[PDB]
Amino acid sequence: PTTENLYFQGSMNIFEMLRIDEGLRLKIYKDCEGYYTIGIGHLLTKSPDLNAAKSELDKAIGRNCNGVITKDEAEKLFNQDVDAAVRGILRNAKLKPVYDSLDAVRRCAAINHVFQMGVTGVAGFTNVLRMLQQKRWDEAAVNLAKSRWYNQCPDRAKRVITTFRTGTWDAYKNL
Ligand SMILES: N#Cc1ccccc1O
Ligand SMILES: N#Cc1ccccc1O
Repeated sequence: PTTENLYFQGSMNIFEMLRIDEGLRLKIYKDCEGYYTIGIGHLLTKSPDLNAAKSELDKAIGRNCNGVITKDEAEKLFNQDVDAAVRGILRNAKLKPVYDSLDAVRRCAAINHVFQMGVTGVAGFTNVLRMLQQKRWDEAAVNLAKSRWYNQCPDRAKRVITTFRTGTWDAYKNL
């Protein structure tokens, strides 16, 4: 690794990670599963009704958006969603001990996983959670790759799985 290469991990954090996996969109769009989304991975509603999604948006931002937000607003909502994922892990009796056992980079993969799936979906992964706690990284990754989360939308999940396997940021290099 070059000097520049050794600096790369200091440039990566949970915000940069999710920003690559989710992208940044200032207008309402349908995600890989057809759910209304905006900003950096913010799921507005699972409803097929666009007007339901616009309603959720105005509630989330606090102004009349008509389907459109600013970069600053996207960032504020993203920061809210990241904190919600972190709080969701820490208060959960099943996820917290697993999270605490993980190194810093895998803790980012855990927050990303919860951001994407929610707490009950992750805490339901009984085998993966045991694998991670036991540092069985290859097995954990093979088992995450069986999930609907990954298989319905592989491009959004693949880097998180690799990060669980390796504990490095290598999947986020060379976009
Ligand atoms: N509670 C708590 C906590 C805070 C930062 C990182 C890991 C934790 O379990
Ligand atoms: N898989 C997994 C996992 C374990 C602990 C906390 C968050 C997670 O996504």
